[PDB]
Amino acid sequence: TSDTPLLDQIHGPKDLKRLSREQLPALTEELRGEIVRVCSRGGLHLASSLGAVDIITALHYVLDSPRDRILFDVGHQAYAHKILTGRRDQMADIKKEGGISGFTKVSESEHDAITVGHASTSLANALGMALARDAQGKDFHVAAVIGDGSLTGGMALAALNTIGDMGRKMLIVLNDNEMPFAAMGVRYVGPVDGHNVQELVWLLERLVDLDGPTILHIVTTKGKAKFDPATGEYVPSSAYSWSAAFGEAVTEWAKTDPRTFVVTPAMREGSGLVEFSRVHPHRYLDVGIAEEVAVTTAAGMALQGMRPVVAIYSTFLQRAYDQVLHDVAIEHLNVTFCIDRAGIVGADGATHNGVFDLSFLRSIPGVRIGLPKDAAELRGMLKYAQTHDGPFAIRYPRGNTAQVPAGTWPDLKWGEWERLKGGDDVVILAGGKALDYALKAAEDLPGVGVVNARFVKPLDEEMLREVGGRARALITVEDNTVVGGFGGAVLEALNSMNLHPTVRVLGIPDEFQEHATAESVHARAGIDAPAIRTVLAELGVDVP
Amino acid sequence: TSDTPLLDQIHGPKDLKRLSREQLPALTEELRGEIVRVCSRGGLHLASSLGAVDIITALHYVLDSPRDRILFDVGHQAYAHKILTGRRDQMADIKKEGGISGFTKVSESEHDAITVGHASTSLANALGMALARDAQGKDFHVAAVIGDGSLTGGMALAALNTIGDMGRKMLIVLNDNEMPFAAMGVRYVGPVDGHNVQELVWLLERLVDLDGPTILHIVTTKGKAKFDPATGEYVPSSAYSWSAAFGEAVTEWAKTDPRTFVVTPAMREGSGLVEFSRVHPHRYLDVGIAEEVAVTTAAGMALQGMRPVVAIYSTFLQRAYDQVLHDVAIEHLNVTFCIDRAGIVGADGATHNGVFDLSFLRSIPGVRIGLPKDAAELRGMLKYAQTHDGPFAIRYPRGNTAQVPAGTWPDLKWGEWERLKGGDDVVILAGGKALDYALKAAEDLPGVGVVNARFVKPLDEEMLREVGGRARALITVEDNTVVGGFGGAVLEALNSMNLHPTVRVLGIPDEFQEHATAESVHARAGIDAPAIRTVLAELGVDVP
Ligand SMILES: CC(=O)c1sc(CCOP(=O)(O)OP(=O)(O)O)c(C)[n+]1Cc1cnc(C)nc1N
Ligand SMILES: CC(=O)c1sc(CCOP(=O)(O)OP(=O)(O)O)c(C)[n+]1Cc1cnc(C)nc1N
Ligand SMILES: [Mg+2]
Ligand SMILES: [Mg+2]
Ligand code: NA
Ligand code: NA
Repeated sequence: TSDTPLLDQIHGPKDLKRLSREQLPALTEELRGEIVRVCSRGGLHLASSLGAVDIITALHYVLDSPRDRILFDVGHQAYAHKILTGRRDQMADIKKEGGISGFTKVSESEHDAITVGHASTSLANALGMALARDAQGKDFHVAAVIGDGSLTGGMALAALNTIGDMGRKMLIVLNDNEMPFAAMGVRYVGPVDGHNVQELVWLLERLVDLDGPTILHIVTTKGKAKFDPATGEYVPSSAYSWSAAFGEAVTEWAKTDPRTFVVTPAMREGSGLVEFSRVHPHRYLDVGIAEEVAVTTAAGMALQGMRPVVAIYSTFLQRAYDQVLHDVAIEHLNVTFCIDRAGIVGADGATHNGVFDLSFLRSIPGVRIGLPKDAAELRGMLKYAQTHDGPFAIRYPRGNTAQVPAGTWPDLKWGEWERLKGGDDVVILAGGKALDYALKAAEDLPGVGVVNARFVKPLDEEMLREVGGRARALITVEDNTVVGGFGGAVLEALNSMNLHPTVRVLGIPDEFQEHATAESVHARAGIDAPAIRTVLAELGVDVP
Repeated sequence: TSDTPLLDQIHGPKDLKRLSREQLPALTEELRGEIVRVCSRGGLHLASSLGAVDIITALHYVLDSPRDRILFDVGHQAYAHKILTGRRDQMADIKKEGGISGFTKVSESEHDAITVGHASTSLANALGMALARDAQGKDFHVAAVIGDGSLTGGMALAALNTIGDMGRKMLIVLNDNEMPFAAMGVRYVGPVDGHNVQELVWLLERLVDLDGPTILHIVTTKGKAKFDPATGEYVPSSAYSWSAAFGEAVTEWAKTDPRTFVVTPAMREGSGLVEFSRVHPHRYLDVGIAEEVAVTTAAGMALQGMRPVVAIYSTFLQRAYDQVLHDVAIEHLNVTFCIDRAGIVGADGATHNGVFDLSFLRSIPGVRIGLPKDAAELRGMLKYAQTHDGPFAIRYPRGNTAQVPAGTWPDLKWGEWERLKGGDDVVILAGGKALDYALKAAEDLPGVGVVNARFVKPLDEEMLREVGGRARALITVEDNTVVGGFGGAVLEALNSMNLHPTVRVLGIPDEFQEHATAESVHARAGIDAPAIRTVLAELGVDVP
């Protein structure tokens, strides 16, 4: 009577092994149907997880998780893994607050061998587990599932070199859905049909106990209102994403400046560069999932007179920290960073929240940092960055902004804030996403000033000296960690001016933020409009 | 009458081309002699530069620098490059303050195509220059010299993938001195004799104008008081490097704790692990020049119950920022970081000064940060780190400390500072290298307290509340940038306690520090003993 008679009896991998191999194809058909029925919601990596159903079924049929360790790279392809490991009932609330993560998470289950979200980490983790295993006299199996895209990552390729050097027992499954390792010293098997679960089982049985590292190359298939040219995605009629504002802006700019060259690390759609790549094909570069290569290639362009734009998510820019510091900042090169997904991104959780860029970028000499309040101010920053010396970073959140007409290119002096609401008793300093909350919080409140602190590096020391000298209390708000971010920048400046007003630093706490909506995270962090109103009341302002 | 009749007439590459090819072997003999005579000083990469004399001679004989761009990876092997490009007279003062850099530097000469010091950047820079070249209608040559070691770096391997993808004109010389690229899509030539300058010229002439990227694989030879078991180097009889203190410490510790596993990214000697690798061969790992792999492999060990120790220089830890954040900190893993070369390192200049770790580590949740004042306190921190949950970082400078007897393992509570000199009027907060200056500065001065702020994360909030509440002024000193470091941490804590004393944040300015002794840099930065005395006088303390 049920659509999934086999899955209904499978509560874990030890129930899976009770089936016959001839029943595994029928199980893979149930798993694809289950993934579609429950995970056809918005913003779910449906195609990748569907493509990996057969390899995950065969791995759990052959190996003995949780004693055997199965590692997924990125982790977006492991919905069938979660379904087969006692989390079938939780798939309906995946990525929701209080539910299971969209990626594998060590805290979530003994079956999740690594916490992942960033790509290319599985191989180095697997090597560490294999080395620890041999240092403990144990012989459990270590297996890693890495896609063709993740394999291009630098830390995946380097780890391959070391894995072939140590010669320890481990299995690497290359999940290749885009339709050689002799110098590494690694056993190579394949390519084989990545959707033949019975054939996959046969192979894994006869590979998983061999000596030394092995790569099993499998081939799988990817996925077995108003239009937006930037992201190539249809959006609400009223919507206008920051990614789309950037895409339109840089597409316009490049029409008049042939020095502009846009580099992305395999995120053309997310960063909003679909239209750009078609209008300016001689000025668009995709370096794969290698943020390190994106920034240093841009530096090489800047050395030869170009004005490169690195489009990159805040969380991924973390991968290129040293390239920003060493390859860009030391010679003060003309690299512009347009940083999408700044701040809390929400449902993707701790591995993707970009709440650190105002901290690690700020400590790099010469790197200017700006936060636009709307699309016009984004274009002003982009125009300034593309026409002045040295590196500039422009960070904006995931979300929408007001659409601006073409040809809007204001002139702004970099480093100048702007007062948005009069008032000198309590003054709130906030830029970007935090500024939305601040204006909302102090909307009616007289004497509560609001300043668009749209530049984090440098600060507007003139306005901060004037405001800090006469304000009773200051409130800094940032979609960033409170440690070493915009709040710390204000305190460093005030102290060096020997100004000592009361200051309340509002931001993300020194704690990783689990998956949940950004509105929920900002409410619990204390930066949304009601929480700012609470701080205003603790400071003695009459709040309703 | 002169030892170098040929070199005496060579003031630049256009004079080199006037020679006959039969004179090039004699020139390479002059260049080796010149490098030995002038660069046989202390701490110079003599062997690497000697090994690359023939390839550098042939490249400059064939190419037309500065219009042609020759890129060196790391840059330690390019002494003959500097000699052939008008800097022969400056080799006597190389790495000295006011002299030329030990590596290539764009600011130094039009012949230095990239500023380097960290490894594996040449390939991505070369790709950017080649892309910029083609985007400008120009046809100059782009050539990169990368060693076998640098080629194992992740960003070198990933860049190789993209270089083979773009198919642009460029030459990569693999300088292989440690005695395959079909999937990349790159032309492969070699291996050839890397010391046959005439044969090298012949090849470069017939390769440098071909289409697409080419790899020229050459084979070269590496280098054509009391003993210290840690670094394997003889040192002054009274000396005792921090690297040697760490090596002895972890060698002792691992004898009693089999969970301890030491990972280094190809810096066994510098980190002081020569003896360790011989006493504990089943607990020592070398991952090549891949800091990214070192940290994530350690995370994989920590997931399997081990207590890994990542030994790594502060400047190189910058390469593993995201791996510390994403792979270690998110699940609060038991990874201990022993961070050598913390602070200003001196003669190696801007590419090596480790003055950022107290800033980028501090913004990562759960990462504890300690600064030992001597070897006993280092062992106390190492013992604490290896027996408590979560990640810990321990940073120490290049330099010497007092030698401690074996079996010294004090118990310290992590997060507790210690008052070293009484006094409550002005209190100086300083740890590690900065604490040496502070104790020196306030040695005789009564009422000037000195606190060993040996923990940056967390701060000793109890002592800081007491001291900040009653002190007239505070002075924070750190061998770190003043932006977001220990000074900012103190200000963030004081502000959240609503304590507003006068504070002077002393540290490295928000500017890269050129090559010079650490004593000179600290004097100009304002953290040495006389500069602290100057700050004490500006605060009203009677100073001699
Ligand atoms: C989920 C996410 O954020 C993904 S999934 C993905 C492509 C992976 O390709 P692969 O072949 O490995 O798998 P496939 O798409 O299923 O075929 C990227 C670039 N990203 C973004 C990204 C960017 N950069 C880094 C360091 N990590 C991630 N996860
Ligand atoms: C100079 C310096 O700091 C060197 S030279 C070197 C070995 C390079 O091997 P290669 O084969 O490329 O050249 P060779 O030794 O001459 O044979 C290392 C690891 N380091 C330290 C180091 C560590 N990590 C990084 C990112 N960069 C550097 N420069
Ligand atoms: Mg793929
Ligand atoms: Mg070498
Ligand atoms: Na610029
Ligand atoms: Na620990």
